[PDB]
Amino acid sequence: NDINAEVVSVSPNKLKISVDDLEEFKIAEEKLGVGSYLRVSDNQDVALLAIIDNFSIEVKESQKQKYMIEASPIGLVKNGKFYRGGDSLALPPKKVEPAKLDEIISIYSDS
Amino acid sequence: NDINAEVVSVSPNKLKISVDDLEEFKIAEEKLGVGSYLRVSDNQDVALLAIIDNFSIEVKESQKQKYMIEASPIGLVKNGKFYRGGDSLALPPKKVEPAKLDEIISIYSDSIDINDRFTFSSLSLNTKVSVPVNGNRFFNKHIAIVGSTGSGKSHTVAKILQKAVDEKQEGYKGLNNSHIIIFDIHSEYENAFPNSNVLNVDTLTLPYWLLNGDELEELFLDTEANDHNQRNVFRQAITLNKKIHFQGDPATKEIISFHSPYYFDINEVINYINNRNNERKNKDNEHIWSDEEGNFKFDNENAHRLFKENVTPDGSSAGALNGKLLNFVDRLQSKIFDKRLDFILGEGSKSVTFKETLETLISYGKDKSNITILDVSGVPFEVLSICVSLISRLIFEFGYHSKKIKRKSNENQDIPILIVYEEAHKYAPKSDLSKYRTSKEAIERIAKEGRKYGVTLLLASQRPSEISETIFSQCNTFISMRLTNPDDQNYVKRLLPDTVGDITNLLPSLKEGEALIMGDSISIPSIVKIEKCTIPPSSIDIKYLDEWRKEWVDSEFDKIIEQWSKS
Amino acid sequence: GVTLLLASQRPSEISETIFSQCNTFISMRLTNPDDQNYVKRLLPDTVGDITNLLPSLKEGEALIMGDSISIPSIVKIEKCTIPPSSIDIKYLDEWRKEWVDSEFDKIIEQW
Amino acid sequence: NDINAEVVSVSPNKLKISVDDLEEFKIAEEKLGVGSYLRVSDNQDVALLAIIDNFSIEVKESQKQKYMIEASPIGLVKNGKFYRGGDSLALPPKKVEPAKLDEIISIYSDSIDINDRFTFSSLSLNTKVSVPVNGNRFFNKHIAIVGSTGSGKSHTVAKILQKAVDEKQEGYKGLNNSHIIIFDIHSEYENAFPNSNVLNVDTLTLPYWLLNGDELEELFLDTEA
Amino acid sequence: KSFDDQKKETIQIIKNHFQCEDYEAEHYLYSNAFRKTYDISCNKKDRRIKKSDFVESINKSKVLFNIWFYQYEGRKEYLRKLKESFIRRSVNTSPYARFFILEFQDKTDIKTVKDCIYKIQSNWSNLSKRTDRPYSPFLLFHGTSDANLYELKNQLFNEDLIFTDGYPFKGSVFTPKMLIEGFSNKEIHFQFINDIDDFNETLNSINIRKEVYQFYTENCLDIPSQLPQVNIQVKDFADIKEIV
Repeated sequence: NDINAEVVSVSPNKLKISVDDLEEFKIAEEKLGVGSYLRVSDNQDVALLAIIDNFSIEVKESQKQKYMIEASPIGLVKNGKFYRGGDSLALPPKKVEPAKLDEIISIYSDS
Repeated sequence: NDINAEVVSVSPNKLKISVDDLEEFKIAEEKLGVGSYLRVSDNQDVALLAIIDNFSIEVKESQKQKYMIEASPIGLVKNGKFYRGGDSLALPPKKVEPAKLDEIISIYSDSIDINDRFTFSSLSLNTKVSVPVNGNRFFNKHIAIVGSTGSGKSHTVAKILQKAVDEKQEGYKGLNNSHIIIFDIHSEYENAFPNSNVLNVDTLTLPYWLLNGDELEELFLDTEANDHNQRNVFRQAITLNKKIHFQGDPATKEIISFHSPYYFDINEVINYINNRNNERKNKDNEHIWSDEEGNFKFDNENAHRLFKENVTPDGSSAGALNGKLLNFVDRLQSKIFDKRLDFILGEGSKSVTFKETLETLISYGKDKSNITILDVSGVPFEVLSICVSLISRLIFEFGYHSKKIKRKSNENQDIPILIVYEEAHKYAPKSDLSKYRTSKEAIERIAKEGRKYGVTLLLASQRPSEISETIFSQCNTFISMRLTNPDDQNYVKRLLPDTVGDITNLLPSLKEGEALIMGDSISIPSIVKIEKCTIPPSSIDIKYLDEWRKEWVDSEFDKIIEQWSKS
Repeated sequence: GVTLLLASQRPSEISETIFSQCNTFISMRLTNPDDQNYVKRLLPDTVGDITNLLPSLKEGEALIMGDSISIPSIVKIEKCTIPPSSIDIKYLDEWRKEWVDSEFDKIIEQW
Repeated sequence: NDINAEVVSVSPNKLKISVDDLEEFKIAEEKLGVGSYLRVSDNQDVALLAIIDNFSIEVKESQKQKYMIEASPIGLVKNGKFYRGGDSLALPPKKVEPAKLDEIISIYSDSIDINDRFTFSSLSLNTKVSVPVNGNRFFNKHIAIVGSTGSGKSHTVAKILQKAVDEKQEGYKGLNNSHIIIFDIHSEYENAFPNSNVLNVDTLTLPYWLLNGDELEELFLDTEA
Repeated sequence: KSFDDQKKETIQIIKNHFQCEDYEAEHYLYSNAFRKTYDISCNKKDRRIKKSDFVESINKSKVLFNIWFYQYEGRKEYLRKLKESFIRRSVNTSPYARFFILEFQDKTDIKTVKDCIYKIQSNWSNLSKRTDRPYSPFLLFHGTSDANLYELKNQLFNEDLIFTDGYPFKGSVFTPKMLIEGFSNKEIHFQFINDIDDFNETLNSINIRKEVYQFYTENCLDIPSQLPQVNIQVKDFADIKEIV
């Protein structure tokens, strides 16, 4: 697991993503910036898609690094097809990955 | 148990509900949405029904999951009958579950009786719940159907008029008494209603003489060249001409004013003002003219004979308006000879009368139809407000003379008229600019005084922020599609009727087909799903990437040029 | 000994020199913000959330305020056992009727 | 008992009432709502009067229910008489029970003489409490009754004049000295006053010679020409 | 003046006779008055009518079953007419000692009785973890054998419906304190009053307001008259569930 992120809070139009490991140290630069797309799901088939609005990486002397990502859902992917109007409830916790190249194309292509 | 929710806090207009156990996991997805309904009671008999406003499902590693639904009480159900009111107290803790199907139906079905129900949509979060509005109050009060482009606002408008057209009581197979006028500028409703009367500039004939004093000045006067001599002569040229062409009862011939709606010959009006450019005068400051009959002075008894061009002025010194109206005359001939104004200033407006004009506007002529679509796409934009104000004032005054005839006759044979103002910010803008002032006060007259004369309006706009608050607030019933501009959202929110806590925050998040009706006609401000149009409004949009991808069109250039020069 | 009662559906179009000579004011629901800004400016007293309650006044609910009533309060007017002739058109009741043919040419001839 | 509420905080224009028992649930529904009036005292004759502006019923698993009420003093009841002014100080704790029907009535009727009350309405939040105005000061000063469409503006006007004709000294039968003239443009008050003299154009005979110079030049004269 | 039209005219006759309210005139007094009218007409021996004993016989503090009132509007209409009359509920149900005396006969199945208990317990209790004054309904059954009564007791306890009868162990005497202490206990769903003698002992141990909701078919228990009572007669035990 290069990226280990997880939802800790769910709003009507906002998600709180907690990155726990971040082993790669390059995923955060390109795929966890503001405006990047996340994959909110517990399975490979059906996934919420959320765009990152704002993040915060608090680091302390003794405690763990708390990488907090605030994202808002934009829609739903069901086996490769993107459906807009993102308000489906993703009950936390949920595995969060950067969206691969095929989903982000499907945001713009199939419409 | 499927859900274990509970009220943990009570505010005067807010409830805070903590879901302790969530087992089924489809209750959260379907029944605990933002627009969802919850029942708050310790029993199944009497429940305090509340709509959701917010939630925050926090999870922690060692702590229990907290859900913390924040809701607001909308009313009170009791023995299957729903009473509205937010000032009802449910002392915490109270058991909370999603509202059952019969309670949500009792929100909407109980408030409006069977003969008054007008169903054109169902609830978005519960598709089995039809949402009827008070159909009398739906149309007697004015309607504002807003929502950004691409959200299906024109789908919502036509579905309402399709249900109103098909609102036939049992007993007849003919058309009903629906009277809908659509100011269609994007040309969408031609294919929405195939059994209608669509009127473009090539078919509509609006008489110029039916314009009042404000609209006649707006078509022909120059605002920047605000000449009192040009303004005042235009009244005397027209009002005197209206007197001559009147051939009926002589008792109302001399009562004709500038705003009176009788026929005048504008070609004679141009000839009158052009003759006033040729004004001569003698030592006595009296204008003398010569025609075939003989020499005559310029007085009210010889003011009628300047209307023909065969007048030769006689005099020595310069007249009062010698050359001061040549700015006016050349501006007048730029309008009556304008081919784009042929429908309002052509020879068709000379021969048409008041009755055939009004039969055309509400489809009361030879081919009767419930919906009259006024295709104003071909109307020039600088005269578009004038054409809207002409039809708006004519229909409103038709509704005035409808009621006060029946006021002294006591008959129930009534003609109620709905006017659909698609892209209403074009006609009634927020700006106080003088060019749209004619159409702004005509719609405002219908918006304020129109419901008592049976002439009500429907304001449709993708961008409500230029709709004037003096007119948009008159729409008691307000329908909103997806609204994505915060300037449109904040304009809506401050102009809103008595709503519930957080239902108007769903405007940017509305999916396709979802709407939001409040007002006196509906029981509860709610997010519904509008019934899908089997005959949707489709406009013929020129497809640029389809046409630009084609080969270079070489033949269809000289046909355009030779048609420009009238050949 | 000749005073007046100004009853208007649209208060914002009355003259300020006439509307301000009134001392007791009875404000029912006012949906037009032009009406509300006119009424609130010319009103003798104030109540706590008058900006939000003037649209929100229900049927028969007024606000009696001025010289005759010491506490500006939200009241419910007594129900009329002999109500006035209300002006309204039940549109769906009229529109469900078949196409009215007779009462159209009467309107044209009297214009 | 049925209500056990008391003031735990005093501001110059704000009271903070903590409800401790509330055994009778019926009190909280109608008497502890926002806009309802509380009486604040340690005795039964001299009391503050406070109108509820906000409340917050907080409940939790282990601790007791935290029912906290925000109220603002409006006046003073000394021996059944209400005196306005919220500047009176009540040092906490002062026990709080909902105001009686006669106490809320005394808020809106003790500033007015009994001969001088003219009632046409009751309180919106308590229909059992009438809201009189000062009678004399109502009609000799001008009145503006303004409302939107369908809000009962014509109903409010008709009701007020109906109580004016019903305003009678208890010495006689027949007409009283009320004199009301209505300019009815929409023909609505003929039904509301069936014993009146409705004058439309068929029965009205206005003499033209009582018009002044300005009105004779609009009835007869055209101003454009 | 017909069978389906006249019948509203008797209500104001009963209303001014007893100076009584509208809800117990049509539902409690007139429905009982029509039933004893049948009982002197259904029999073929004595069709003569007395008046002196007829006036006080209908005010027996019971809502007797009317078979014609059940017939011409149906089951759903008739059971909801009793729902709004004597089962008047509110959103803020107070913690009162509610007693539910239900006639359990040997011809009644256990499941139908369990469905009524599961509705009485769910609607008349608030066993929340956050409340400071929880309440639980008191359940009393009569007209059944002890062996059939213990079968309902044992099946209720298996489906996690914890109750007390005042008998916390084998060979225990009746302890009313366990019934009162289970009223304020959030882990005790209801109280199963065993019999009439244990019932009458329970009323002396409570000081809060007490309500009695008796639903029966044939026989009715003579409850003490000072506390509020609701005596409703139905056909079968399944009708009780749609009334509570």
